[PDB]
Amino acid sequence: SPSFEQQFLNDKLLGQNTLQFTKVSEKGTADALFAECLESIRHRRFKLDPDVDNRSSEAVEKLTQEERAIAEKIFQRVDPERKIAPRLESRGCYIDPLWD
Amino acid sequence: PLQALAALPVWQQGTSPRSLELRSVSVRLAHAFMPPFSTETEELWCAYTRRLPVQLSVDLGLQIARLFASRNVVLAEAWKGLFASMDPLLRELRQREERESAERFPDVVLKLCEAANRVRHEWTWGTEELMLYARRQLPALEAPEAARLLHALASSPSTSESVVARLAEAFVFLWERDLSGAVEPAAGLQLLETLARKRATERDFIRDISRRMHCYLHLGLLTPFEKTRLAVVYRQLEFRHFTFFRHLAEELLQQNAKRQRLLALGRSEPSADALQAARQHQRRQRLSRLQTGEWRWQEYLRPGYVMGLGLEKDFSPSGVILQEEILPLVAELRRGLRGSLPKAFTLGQTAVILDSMLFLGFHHQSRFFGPVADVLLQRATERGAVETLDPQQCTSLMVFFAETRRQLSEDPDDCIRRLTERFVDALVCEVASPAQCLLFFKSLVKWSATPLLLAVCKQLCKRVHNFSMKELTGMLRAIAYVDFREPAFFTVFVNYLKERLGEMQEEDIANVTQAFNKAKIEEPHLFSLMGKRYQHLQANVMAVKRRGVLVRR
Amino acid sequence: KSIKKKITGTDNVFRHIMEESFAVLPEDGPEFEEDGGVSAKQQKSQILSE
Amino acid sequence: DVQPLFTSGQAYWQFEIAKSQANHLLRIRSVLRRMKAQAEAAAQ
Amino acid sequence: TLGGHPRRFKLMGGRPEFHHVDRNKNGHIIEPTDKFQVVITTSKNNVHAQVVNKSRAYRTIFGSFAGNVGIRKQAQQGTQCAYRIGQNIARKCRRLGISQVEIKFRRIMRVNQLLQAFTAHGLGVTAIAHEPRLPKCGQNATKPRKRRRV
RNA sequence: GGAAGUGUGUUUCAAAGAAAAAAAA
Repeated sequence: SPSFEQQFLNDKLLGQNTLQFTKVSEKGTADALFAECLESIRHRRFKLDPDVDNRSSEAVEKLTQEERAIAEKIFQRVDPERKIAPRLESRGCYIDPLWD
Repeated sequence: PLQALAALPVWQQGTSPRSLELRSVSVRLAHAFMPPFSTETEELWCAYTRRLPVQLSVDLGLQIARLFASRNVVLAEAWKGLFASMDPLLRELRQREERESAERFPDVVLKLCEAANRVRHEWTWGTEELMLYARRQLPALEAPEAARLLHALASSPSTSESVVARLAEAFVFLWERDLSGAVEPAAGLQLLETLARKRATERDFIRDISRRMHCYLHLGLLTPFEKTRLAVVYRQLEFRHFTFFRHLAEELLQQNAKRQRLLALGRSEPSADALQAARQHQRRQRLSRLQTGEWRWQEYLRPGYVMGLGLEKDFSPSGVILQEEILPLVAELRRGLRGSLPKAFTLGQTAVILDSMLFLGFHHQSRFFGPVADVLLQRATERGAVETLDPQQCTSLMVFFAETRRQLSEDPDDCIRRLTERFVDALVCEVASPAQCLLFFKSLVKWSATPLLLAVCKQLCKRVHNFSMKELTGMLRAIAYVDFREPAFFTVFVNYLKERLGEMQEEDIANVTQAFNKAKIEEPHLFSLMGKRYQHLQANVMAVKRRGVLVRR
Repeated sequence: KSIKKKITGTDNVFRHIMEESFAVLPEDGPEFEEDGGVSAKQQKSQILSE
Repeated sequence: DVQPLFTSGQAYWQFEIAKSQANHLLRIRSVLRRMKAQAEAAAQ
Repeated sequence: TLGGHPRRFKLMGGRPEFHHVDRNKNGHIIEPTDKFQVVITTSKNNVHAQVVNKSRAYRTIFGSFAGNVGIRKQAQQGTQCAYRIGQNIARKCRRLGISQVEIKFRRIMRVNQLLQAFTAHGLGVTAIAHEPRLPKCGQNATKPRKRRRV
């Protein structure tokens, strides 16, 4: 059962950035056992999942160009020495782990 | 001569199974008896092929193609007729397979293209059909079939590099894990060769395959044939691996050291070249039992033979442990490091390996090249060794001498002359490719800077459409710098160059002007056209004095 | 490069350092870590398990 | 329907990026399951 | 009104084109692998254009000016003279076998005409360089000339 | 040293040049 990283993240663009969502635990630990149980249960529930859970909405412009310019200026003022970027690795600092 | 061709059962016109069986037996006996195609045997092959529009079978056509590949039948008419008579069978098979879904056609077409590549003949229709099949059904093929199709397409000389690279990228995306986890040396080597032949950028996959091959080499499960092929493919890739080539140099040095150790004493082992010559003699005897340099040419043209590596069957794994000292050269170990964050080479094989090292530039920035170069000089200057060599191995030796001009302790002028005679015999007998020939000639000119030539010139004059402006102009310069001074031989090519004005690069124009300024020959129109071409080509470069080149293109 | 405009006779100390490094880290080895630097280690410390 | 409130604009930037990625994955999953259903119906 | 330099025309030794130009050891004025640069020196009264082979240590091949093209006195100040000089340079480059050149100059006035003539007559330009060599020491390190009209 | 190239650490020219215009080939 190849995972998403096994399947698609070997491409250049897809493989460039790959965030980590869960801590890696060595085999033989309570965390590993619980992760295995959760993965099995989630796969079985994915099998017994309904259609409504995969509903998607059309993509639209999140911001206007002028609003994007304003946001860029404000982010630059927030960090005037560094470049503005979505530092998804440093994400935990800005968004609490429980609300990721 | 001519008795076998007169007596063979060739006179029977019909579609009968008896006729087909008699044709199959006739071609079997042709394979057994007829000599390789060359200067000496030309009329025989012409007449045989002309006699052989015509009704054939799949097996018969495959046998004909294999025989032509083995015997180097490069005559255009023979292939023209063979494809003209094959078109009906292939079309019928294609329609049959199409209707069934709505031998095998792709397999037959691939085999024909392989034969055409072997004889260096181009089959545009077959190559295009294979390209369409690849673009249409690449995901369908399993890993080995896809690898074979990609290798054939890359070996083809007209397939577009961009398209081949995109197909290789898709293949890697599909089967990077299984191959990189468990791939045999032969499959990995073929993958590396197909990547190199079209310059596909697969850095990570190439590195992983190289790591697995190096694990094989460390374990000692690799033959000299495979090691030389690895060196050649790394040279093609410009893969400047340091530890691998240091390991090869150390292997050569220790082999020579043991050779001398046992030669000093009363008991010594036979030489690898001696064993190869004995095996070649045994194969010649086997052929005679079944029935100038025909007995060597057949051995070189045997199906399992590779130009710079001899015959793949003779060579076997080097040994579990070959270096007593710790070798200069696995996935679990890679994972651990990431987590922790801390049986013998031939003379020609040695020549090819050192040619690869010279191309990669080890001779300058290395400490393990000088001793091996001295060893190669010692083994090459000996009489007899140069005579039994391939055109590509001779080119490698010539390159080695030319590059290590100064480093040579002695002056092997006799060895160089004998090598040149051997290579010229190969060239006039058509076993030498223009790519291997231009390198040899340029290397000889470089070595000399600081009859045989007539035969070379006549071969060049008769075979003009086999190579590109690169080789044409480079050889035109090499002959003039060797010293030819033939107004006719030089003025012949003026019109050919005028016609192929377009395909001339800066290197090409440089070679042409060098040749025609060394030969003291005047051609105002040629020079004017070449000058305009050079101006146009350089129009997309700007440079300033004392500041180098600023913007290119 | 021109012989009258380049630098010759200098030691390839960087190449020697690379060659000696090959000993501690095999040349046929990983080029990066599981966590690629300060940012990756921050992510590792700031991601929860299950 | 109700989304959280953060103290910095970085958080909203990353939240929007995550939302877009999740929606694209949802579209892919829906298309895959529709193809699954079509294949099952054709087989039966 | 010969449209050329009267004295060069009169003393032309049998009229072999490029008879007086020194040639390489190979007997060629131009090698098939040579690049060419046109240096233009413009002024109020005249424009001097020199074609130079860069490969032969930036060696002048031939040149032209108002007198060479057959323009005398006040007529040398107009744009017609500059365009005529450009046309002459382009035509002689075509005759020799020069197609692509690099332009260089110090004063930019009266250079547009030469560039336009080159483009019209097919003398391609691969690059342009303005080398004014401005003073980097002062303004009156050497007292310049007196201003006209007091 | 000038100008370039890429089987290389390669080649070529070389210690001032320039003596109508416009064409043919």
